[PDB]
Amino acid sequence: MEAGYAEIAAVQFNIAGDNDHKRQGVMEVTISNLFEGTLPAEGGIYDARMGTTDHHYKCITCSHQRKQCMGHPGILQMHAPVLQPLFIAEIRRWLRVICLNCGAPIVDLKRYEHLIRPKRLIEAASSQTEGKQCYVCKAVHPKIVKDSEDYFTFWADQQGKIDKLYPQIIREIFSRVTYDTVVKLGRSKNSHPEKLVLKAIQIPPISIRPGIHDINNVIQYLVRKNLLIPKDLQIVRGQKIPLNIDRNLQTIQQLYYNFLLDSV
Amino acid sequence: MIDQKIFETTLNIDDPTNFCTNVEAHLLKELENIYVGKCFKNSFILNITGVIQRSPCFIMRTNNSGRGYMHVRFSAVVSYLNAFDLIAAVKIIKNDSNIILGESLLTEPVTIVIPSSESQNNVAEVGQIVPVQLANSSVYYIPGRQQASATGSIFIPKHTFSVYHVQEELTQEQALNLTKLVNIIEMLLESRSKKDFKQICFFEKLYYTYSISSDEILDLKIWKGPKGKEMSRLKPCNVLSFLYDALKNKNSSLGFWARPPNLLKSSPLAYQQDQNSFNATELPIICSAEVMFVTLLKEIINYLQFINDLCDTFNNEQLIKRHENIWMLIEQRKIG
Amino acid sequence: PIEAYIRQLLVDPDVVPIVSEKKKELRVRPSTRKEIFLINGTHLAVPAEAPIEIYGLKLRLKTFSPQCFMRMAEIGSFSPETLGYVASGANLTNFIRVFMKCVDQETWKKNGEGVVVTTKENIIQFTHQYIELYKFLRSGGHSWLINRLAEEMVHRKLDREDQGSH
Repeated sequence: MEAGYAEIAAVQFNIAGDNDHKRQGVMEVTISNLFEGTLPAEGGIYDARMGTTDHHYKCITCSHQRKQCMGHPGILQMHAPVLQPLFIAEIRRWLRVICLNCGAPIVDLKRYEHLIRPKRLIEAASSQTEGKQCYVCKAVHPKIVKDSEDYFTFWADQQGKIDKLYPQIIREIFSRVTYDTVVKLGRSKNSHPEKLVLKAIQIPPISIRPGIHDINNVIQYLVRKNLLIPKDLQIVRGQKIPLNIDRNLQTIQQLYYNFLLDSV
Repeated sequence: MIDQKIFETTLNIDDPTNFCTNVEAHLLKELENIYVGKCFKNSFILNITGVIQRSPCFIMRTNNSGRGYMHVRFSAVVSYLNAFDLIAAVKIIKNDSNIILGESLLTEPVTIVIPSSESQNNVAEVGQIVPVQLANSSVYYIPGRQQASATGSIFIPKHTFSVYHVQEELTQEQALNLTKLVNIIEMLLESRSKKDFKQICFFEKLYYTYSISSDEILDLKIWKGPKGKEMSRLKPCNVLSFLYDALKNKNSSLGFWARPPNLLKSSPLAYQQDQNSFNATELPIICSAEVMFVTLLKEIINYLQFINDLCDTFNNEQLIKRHENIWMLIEQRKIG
Repeated sequence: PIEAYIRQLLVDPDVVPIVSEKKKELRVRPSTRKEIFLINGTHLAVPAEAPIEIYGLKLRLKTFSPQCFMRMAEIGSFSPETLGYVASGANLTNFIRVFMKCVDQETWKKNGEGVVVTTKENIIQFTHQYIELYKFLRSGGHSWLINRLAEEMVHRKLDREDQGSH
């Protein structure tokens, strides 16, 4: 078998969800160790299945040397859902538009059927939606407020009662949105809000982080602190989780934000 | 099942000047070198039949090597294996605690993994040829491999069946499509007729769901084999003759169709009734005439091929005496 | 085994959405987020686990174009189970509409056309027909058929674009 000659004609940009990272990943990161002697530890963040940067060992995935290996992404299973740092603003635009109890849109879709698609959701979220009652579940829409102490925390203000929208709660809210609402709000079927919350992140290929850089320290910290969160953790809107777990969730989400959007 | 297919590919040419001399011959040779005998695009390429159309030999633009490339669309004879397919010859390669490995000795290269949990397995010693049946799963055609990945067990004949309730008539175009399967069955029958009748009778008696009482051969002038049990007072109908008459619009395909185990699965007989008189243990499947006919024709094809390849593989009594351990195991699992 | 288990297996594809009721019967939970309907026809999604009482089943009959089947045969690597599904949706074959038609009545009407079943036993019949339909699509038959027609229609298109023209 031979690979024929080809050229790239077009490039498509999309949002990568859990499924993309799970099917495009060549291994799953499970331990915080780094080496077993001189070879990379199997299951760590330097696993040779992700690529190779040393003459001592070749790539396990493509059997190439470090010169001909372009690296391969890995998977890290987050014990708690994490928001996408690049699209946090987009998350806001979705929290103010759809109901937080049944997923039905709180704004009238027909009011925006004449605008162009790129600004449909922006103009829908620009309107005042706090206090609007859903026409299906009869639930008053709270006020979605961005916490000023960080870049990724959201709160729901229901007539003075304040709740914290943890990423699991946000994911449950977003998974209740139908594709009809996504299409009618100018977005595509590849930009469903359920992809904005990640429970499985992508460890970049070693070719992106050679020197088995300082970005590898961030990944190692993020891997070690992920194991501190209980796997069976469950968050439900209104629950008062302990400060021990709440503190750990903040660092894990902040670590991932700094892994992608530090000093940007 | 050996069939035709059409593929698209792009081939790199290191010496365009030499290639352009005899383009069709060089293209056929390179295609045969690259794709013959390997899995590609969910199929295993057996032969390259020809090239339907190609593109001009362009010159690579992203490098200064001066090489060329050509897009070729070619028709190839390939093979695709399905679930419940009957393979009459696999060679037991590895027999360990975890799994069992076999390789087909027929014209369909496939490696078969076998779970040791099933009692019909773990008996096939290394070096024995055991006819197996692929399990209810897809066959994996990994690109670049010379074999196919499949799972299955030694073919123990089943005791149940399915009843098809047909509420749709057979259209002329569907009958014309099914005449190809009819021709395949006809060619299989004429190939079988050249084989030893004693081996045919032995293997049909061996793989009967029931047990043949005594030597009594049933004949239809197109299929010859041993005769087994009946179904009360119900009479079977020839499927090939029914299809031929349906081509002339002379029969009705409505009603309940069944192939209970009392019929020889390698015979073209089937049961058609106006009422669900079959003592089946499941809800009859509502389907059109074409669906039922496709299923029955492919089952007949499968069993005819199974018997033919079984007779081809075991050509002498020495192999039968060597495999008597498997034969007795097959014989034991039979309903009284 | 369990009708709930069978329906949960049937809920997996984007086809056959379900209608929910407050009658408190036939409860089932999907394995992933599922878009469902309610009596009076309101479309709402549910997350990967939500107890939804099952009023009835509505299998949607998708209508494709023959160009989609042409493109998929041009690719050539697709499974027979997908090729036959698209061919039935493109009206090149009618296996989906043949195994279906266990419709009770016009008991539920909306935009998408398909098979609506709202009762106890006919839901069992619907599940049986769906299982048998997919067994046929994955069977040895319909693999000789869909491959034959996909090869021959592409071959005829090539002949009419090259042999019949210039």
